[PDB]
Parts: sequence; C-alpha cells; structure tokens
Amino acid sequence: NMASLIQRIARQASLTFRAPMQPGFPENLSKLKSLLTQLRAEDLNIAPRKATLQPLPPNLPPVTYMHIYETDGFSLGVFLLKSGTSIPLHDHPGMHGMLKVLYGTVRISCMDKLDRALPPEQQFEPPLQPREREAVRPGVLRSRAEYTEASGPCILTPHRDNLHQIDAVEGPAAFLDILAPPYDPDDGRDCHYYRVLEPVDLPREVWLLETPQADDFWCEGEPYPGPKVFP
Amino acid sequence: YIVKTFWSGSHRQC
Ligand SMILES: [Cl-]
Ligand SMILES: [Cl-]
Ligand SMILES: [Co+2]
Repeated sequence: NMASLIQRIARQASLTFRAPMQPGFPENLSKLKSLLTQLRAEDLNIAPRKATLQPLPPNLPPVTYMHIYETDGFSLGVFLLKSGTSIPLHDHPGMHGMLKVLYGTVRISCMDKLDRALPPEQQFEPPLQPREREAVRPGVLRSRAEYTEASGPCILTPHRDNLHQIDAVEGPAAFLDILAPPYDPDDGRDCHYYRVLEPVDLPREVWLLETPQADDFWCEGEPYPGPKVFP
Repeated sequence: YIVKTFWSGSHRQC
C-alpha cells in the first residue's frame, strides 16, 4: 500500500518543479527536503563502496552516474565518485539543484559569479595567458564544508551557490542529485566548468575563469539497482 | 565523444 521512498521523492519532485514565483513552491520544496533527509543508500539498493588502494587505470571513468528518472521538470539520479576524485567546479544556469550524500564524505565548495574587469597589475600563480586575462570574471566563494549522509540535503538555486565543486574525501562517496529543470544544451542551458584563481575567511571574493571539461574528468552511466520510479 | 546529457549538459564522455 506504501510506495517506495524513491518513488515518493520522484512524485514530490514532480509536484515541486512543474522557480520561486509559483505559490506552494516553498512548502513543496520543504517537503522534498524532508524526504531526502530520510533517504539512505540501502533505500536505493546501493552498497557503500570502499577504496581499492589501487591506482585508477586510464580507461575507467573517475565518476559514474545511475539514472533514476527524468521529466521536463527535473532529473533524478546518483553520482558515484571513486577514491581521490573530484567533480570540477561547474554551474547550473537557471536551475535549482538538491544533493543528498548517500555514503562517504564530500567536500562541496559553493560559489557564484558576480554580475567587472581584472585590475591591470593583478597576477596569478600559475600565470595567465593573454586570452585568459581577458576572460577572467569576479565571483564569490560562499562556503566550503564536508558533508556526509547525516548532513541532510544541500540546495543550489539559479542565483545562489550556483557553482559547485565536489571532492571525494578519504575514499569513495556517492550522492543523490536532483536538477530542476535538467540541463538542455539545445535550449541554451548547458554546463560550464571553471577554474578558481589564486592571486599573488568566507564569504570572500575570488576570480573565476571558464575552462573546458578537464581531460581527466568524465562520467559514464552504470545500472541503477534500486526500486524503480514508475509513471 | 560529446553527448547532450540532461544530467551534466554537453559532456565529453571519454
Ligand atoms: Cl504506488
Ligand atoms: Cl597572471
Ligand atoms: Co552540479
């Protein structure tokens, strides 16, 4: 008589994401957060993964993705990070996101673009090439903390914490992620990667440089083992 | 190769 928790999360995500403007949104978002707070790895039939202590060979991805469900309103799935890996700093243009750690520990660094020119004398280490000096833009580093399955969900919105980097801390980690709306490159909603620059206490201003997807980062799908989300 | 994903946008999946 009772649907699985992941079914109920998907149903509530659909109700919640059909932006701030809509009425009933904050209450629906609060309810979704409370569902995610309850979620554990076992509810998805995902056993916690532990380190292999072996180097990662060049042909295997550092990160994998289990797809659970997607509509035009939201996407739902799990990202699984191997030991020592990171998902590089990236944005989510015009999107909301919700993350819940399932096992392991992640460091999430949260940032935003400030919407200015780099001062002429400013220097970075390593030094920038001329095209990079032209392209750097100001940002703000808002937070940088470690999260576990006990932390409860992390939220991002179109205008706050919209840039994040996610590092696996002391071994593999995995998290459930909801994006709303999902990315849509052909609609002009794409994922952009960034470098944070070190020139030569939070929140503090930083400098951001858009950069291609790192050569050693990519993500491949793998089968989702848990209860299925049904229309 | 590049795939247009809904979960990390235009993604070089290699
Ligand atoms: Cl049911
Ligand atoms: Cl420089
Ligand atoms: Co993200």
